[PDB]
Amino acid sequence: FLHVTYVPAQEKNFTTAPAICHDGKAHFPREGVFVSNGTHWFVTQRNFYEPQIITTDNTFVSGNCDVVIGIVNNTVYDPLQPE
Amino acid sequence: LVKQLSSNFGAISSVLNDILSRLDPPEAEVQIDRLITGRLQSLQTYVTQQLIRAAEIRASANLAATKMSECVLGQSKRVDFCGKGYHLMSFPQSAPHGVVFLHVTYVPAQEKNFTTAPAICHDGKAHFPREGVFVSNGTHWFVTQRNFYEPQIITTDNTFVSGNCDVVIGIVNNTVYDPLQPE
Amino acid sequence: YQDVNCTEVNVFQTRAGCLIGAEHVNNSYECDIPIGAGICASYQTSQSIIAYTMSLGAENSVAYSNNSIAIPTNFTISVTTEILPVSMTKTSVDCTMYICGDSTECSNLLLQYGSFCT
Amino acid sequence: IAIPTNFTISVTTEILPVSMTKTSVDCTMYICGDSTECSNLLLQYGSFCTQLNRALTGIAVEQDKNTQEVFAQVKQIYKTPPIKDFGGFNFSQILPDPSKPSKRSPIEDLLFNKVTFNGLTVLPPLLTDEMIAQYTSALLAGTITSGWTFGAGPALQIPFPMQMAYRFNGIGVTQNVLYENQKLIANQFNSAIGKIQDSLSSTPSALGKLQDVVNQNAQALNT
Ligand SMILES: *[C@@H]1O[C@H](CO)[C@@H](O)[C@H](O)[C@H]1NC(C)=O
Ligand SMILES: *[C@@H]1O[C@H](CO)[C@@H](O)[C@H](O)[C@H]1NC(C)=O
Ligand SMILES: *[C@@H]1O[C@H](CO)[C@@H](O)[C@H](O)[C@H]1NC(C)=O
Ligand SMILES: *[C@@H]1O[C@H](CO)[C@@H](O)[C@H](O)[C@H]1NC(C)=O
Ligand SMILES: *[C@@H]1O[C@H](CO)[C@@H](O)[C@H](O)[C@H]1NC(C)=O
Ligand SMILES: *[C@@H]1O[C@H](CO)[C@@H](O)[C@H](O)[C@H]1NC(C)=O
Repeated sequence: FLHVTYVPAQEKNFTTAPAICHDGKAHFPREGVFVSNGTHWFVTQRNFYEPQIITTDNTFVSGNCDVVIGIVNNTVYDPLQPE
Repeated sequence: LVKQLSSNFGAISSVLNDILSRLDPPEAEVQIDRLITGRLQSLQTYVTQQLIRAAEIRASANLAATKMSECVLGQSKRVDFCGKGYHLMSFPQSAPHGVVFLHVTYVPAQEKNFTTAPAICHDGKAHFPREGVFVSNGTHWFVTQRNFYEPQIITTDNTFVSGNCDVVIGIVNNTVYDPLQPE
Repeated sequence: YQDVNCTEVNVFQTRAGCLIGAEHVNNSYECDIPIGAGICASYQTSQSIIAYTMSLGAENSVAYSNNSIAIPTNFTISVTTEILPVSMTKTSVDCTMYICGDSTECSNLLLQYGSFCT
Repeated sequence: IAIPTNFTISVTTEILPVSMTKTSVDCTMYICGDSTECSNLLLQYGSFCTQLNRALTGIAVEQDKNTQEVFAQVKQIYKTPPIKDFGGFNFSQILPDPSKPSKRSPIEDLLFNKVTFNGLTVLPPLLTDEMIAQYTSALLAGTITSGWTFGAGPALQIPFPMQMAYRFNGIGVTQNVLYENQKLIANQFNSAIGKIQDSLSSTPSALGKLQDVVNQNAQALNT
C-alpha cells in the first residue's frame, strides 16, 4: 500500500482566550480558536492558520460574563448594521 | 479417534483381554507396550488438532463480539464492515454454534449527470458551498447535496466568501442575491 | 491428470495437466468448479462438461470529464446476512480408561510414562 | 497555543503477506516408496495418511480462499481514460504500462524483480498474476475516477480536484486551501511519488516480510 497523508510544517505562538465578553453576554466560537497577535482578536481554524474578523455569524452566545474563567473583553462586529 | 482403537499397531491382536488371556506376562507386557504407544500417540494428535481448531474458533468469536458491540449497539462508519453500502442498523439472531446478523444498508439507485464548478464569482470575490456541490442544468445554477439530488437556490447562507476570482481554476460567473435586499 | 502431458496415458492439454472428458470453449464465463491457472469447468448444455478461462466480470468504463458530475435521484434499502461461528462442542476424556480400559497391569505399565495424562 | 501556518503531503509504504505456497505429499510414496511389504506393514497404523492428506488439502484451499478474499472485492472492471488530465497530478508510476508484455506498473515491475520428488509436489495457484494485476488496475481506475462511491454502489464520476477538496474537508480543513494551492500540492505529490519510486530499491531490508516467507517454505521442504 502507498498511503498518502497530511502533515503540518511551520508553527507560530499565539495568545488565546476561551470566550469574549461584549455586552454582558459571553461568546464562543462555532468552529475554531480565539487567537490574538497582541493587538487584535481573531478566530481561526485549528490545522491551518487563517484569521478572520470576529462577527456575529461565526460565534454563538451562551450565558453570562461571570461564569467562565479567563474570559476577556473585546468588540464583536455586526455585519448587517453598515448595510 | 474412536475407530483408532481397532488397529493392532504391529502386535498379535488389538484386544487387550484376549492378548493377556493367552500369553505369559513377560511377553504380554511387550505387546501391551506396543498398543499403549500407539494409542497414546493417537490421543496426542487428537488433542493437538483440537487446540489448533479452538484458536480459530476463538478468533471468530472475538470478531463476532466486536461486530455485535459496534453495529448492534451503534452505527458504524467503517466501510464494508457491516454490509455493502452506507450502514444504517442491524439485528442479531441466534443459531446453533453461532449468530446471524441482518445488516440494513442504503444504496443509491438512479443517477443523472450535470455540470459543476469549483467556485462562483459574483462581485470580484469567490464563493464556495458550505455543504454540497454546485450543479447546473445548462440554464441556471443550483447547490445540492452529494447523495440525493435536491436543488436549492444559491444565496448568502449556503456559501462563504474567500479570496478573489483570480486564484481559483475553473471559476464561473453567476449572480448570488442577498435575501435582505428585496425586503 | 496432474502435472503430466497427454503422452504417458476429448483429450485436452492445460497448464495444470492432461484433461480427459471435457470440451474446450473459446468463450469465458464465471468460475463454477476451479481447476487451476485460471481454468474452470461447469455442466452446461446437449448437456456436457466444458472447460473455460475464468472471467473477472463485466467491463465497465465511466465517462470521466473535468467538469461533469453524476448525482443520485432515487435510493434503495436492502438487507444482507452475515454468519459467524461462535462455539465448538466441548468434550473430555479419561486417558487411562481409553488406553487401558479395566486392566490393572496395563495401567501399571502406563504409570511409567509420566504426566502425559494430566 | 501554537497553530501551523504551512503543511506537507507525504507518502509511505506498507508491506504485508497474504498467502504462502500450497503443496501436497503422498504419504505412502514418501514412507515406503514402491514396496508392497512396507505398504503392508504400514497398513497396521490406521488413518494417519488420510489425516495428513486432509490437513494439507485444507491448507491449500484456505490459501486460495484468502488470496481471493484479499483481491476479488469488486466484479466490474473499470478502465482509465485515454487522455491523462487530472489537474496536474501524475499517476504514471502506478498505472499499468501497455508497452510491457505484462500490463503492470513500473513499481510493480521493480517489486517483482526484487523478490527472488519423493512424493512431494507443488501446486499452482488458481488465480494468476495477470488476473491479480487486472484486479489491481481496476481498483486503481475506480478510485481515481470515482472516489469512494464505486465501493458503496453505482460508480459516479467526479473531477479529481473536487475529490481532493472533499478529502481535505474530511480532516477539518476547508476546500479553499486546495483550490488556491492546487499547483503546489500537485508538485509535492508528484515529487513524493518519485521519491518512493527511487527509495523502494537501494535498500536490502524492505521486502524481508516476503523473503522470510519464501525462505521458511524452502527450509521446511529442505529439512
Ligand atoms: C466574469 O465576469 C468578470 C467581470 O464582468 C469578467 O472580467 C470575467 O472575464 C468573467 N469571466 C469569464 C470567464 O468571462
Ligand atoms: C510433455 O509434452 C509437451 C507437449 O505435448 C512438451 O512440451 C513437454 O516438454 C513434455 N514434457 C515431458 C516431461 O515429457
Ligand atoms: C478542462 O476544464 C477547462 C476549464 O475551462 C476547459 O477549458 C477544458 O476544455 C477542460 N478539458 C481539458 C481536456 O482541458
Ligand atoms: C424510487 O424507486 C421506487 C421503487 O424502487 C419507485 O416506486 C419510486 O417511484 C422511485 N422514485 C422516483 C422519484 O421515481
Ligand atoms: C510549505 O511547505 C511545503 C512543503 O515543502 C512547500 O511545498 C511549500 O512551498 C511551502 N510554502 C511556502 C514556502 O510558502
Ligand atoms: C508524468 O511523469 C512521467 C514520468 O514520471 C513523465 O514522463 C511525464 O512527463 C509526466 N507528465 C505527464 C503529463 O505525463
